[PDB]
Amino acid sequence: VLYVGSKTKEGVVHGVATVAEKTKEQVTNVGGAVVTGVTAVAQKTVEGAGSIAAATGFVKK
Amino acid sequence: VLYVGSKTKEGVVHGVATVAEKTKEQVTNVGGAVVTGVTAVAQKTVEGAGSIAAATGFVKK
Amino acid sequence: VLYVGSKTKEGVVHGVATVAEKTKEQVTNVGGAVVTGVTAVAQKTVEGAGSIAAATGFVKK
Amino acid sequence: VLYVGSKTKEGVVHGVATVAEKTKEQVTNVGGAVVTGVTAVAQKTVEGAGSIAAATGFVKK
Amino acid sequence: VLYVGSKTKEGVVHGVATVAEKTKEQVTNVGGAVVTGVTAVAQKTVEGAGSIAAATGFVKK
Amino acid sequence: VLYVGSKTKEGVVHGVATVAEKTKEQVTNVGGAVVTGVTAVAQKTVEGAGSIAAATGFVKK
Repeated sequence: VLYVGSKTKEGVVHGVATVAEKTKEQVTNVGGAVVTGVTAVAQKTVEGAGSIAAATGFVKK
Repeated sequence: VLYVGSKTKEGVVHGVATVAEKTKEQVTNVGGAVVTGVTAVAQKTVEGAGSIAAATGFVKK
Repeated sequence: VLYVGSKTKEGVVHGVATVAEKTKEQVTNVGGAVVTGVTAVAQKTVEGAGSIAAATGFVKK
Repeated sequence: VLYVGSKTKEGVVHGVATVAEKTKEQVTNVGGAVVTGVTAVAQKTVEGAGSIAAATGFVKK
Repeated sequence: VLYVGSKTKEGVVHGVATVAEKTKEQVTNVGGAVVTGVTAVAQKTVEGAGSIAAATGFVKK
Repeated sequence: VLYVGSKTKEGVVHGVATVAEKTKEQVTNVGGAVVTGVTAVAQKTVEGAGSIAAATGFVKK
């Protein structure tokens, strides 16, 4: 069981950002969900057998 | 079981961003769902046998 | 079971962005759903046998 | 079971954007559904045997 | 079972965009459905045996 | 079972866009359905044996 309630005058929200200037070889990486707001809720569940996930940047051989 | 309620005068929201200037070889990577708003809710469930996910940037052999 | 309710005077929302100037070799990558709004809700469920997902940027041999 | 309700005077929304200037070799990639609005709802279910999905940018041999 | 209800005086919405100037070799890619409006709803289901989906940008041999 | 209902005075909506100026070799790609309006609803189901779907940009052999 989960309950959320709110009352608000003003909200300003910035979730994720990146800046790169003049650089070489740069990575921004986030391995899960991104959830953003004046009210925000997130949930995840994992079960099963051998269930698998991944994320990756640059590769050079 | 989940309940949400909210009341607001004003809201401003910016979810995900990236700036790259003059650079070489740049990656922004996000491995799950993106959810953005004045009110936001997200849910995920995983089960089963051998169930598999992935994401990747540049590759060079 | 899920319930959402809201009341608002004003809302302004920007979900996902990318800016690249004068650069070489750039990637923006997102491995799931994108959901955006003044009210926003997202759900996913995964089961089965051998069920598989993927995403990828540039590749060079 | 899902219930949503909302009341709003004014709303402004931008889902996904991309800008590239004077650049070489740029990729914007999203591996799932894109949903945008003043009110937004999204749902997905995956089952079966060997069910598969994918997405890809530039490829060079 | 899904229920949605909403009331609004004024609404403005922009779904997906891409801008490219003087650039060379650019790709905007989305692997699923695109849904946009003042009220937006989406649903997807996948089952069966060996069922497959895909998407791709430029390819060069 | 799905239910949607709404009342609105004014609404403005733009679904998908692209701008390319002085550029060379550019691709915009969407692997699913496109739905746009003041109210928007979408549904898809996939089953069977060996069922296949696809989409692709420029190819050079």
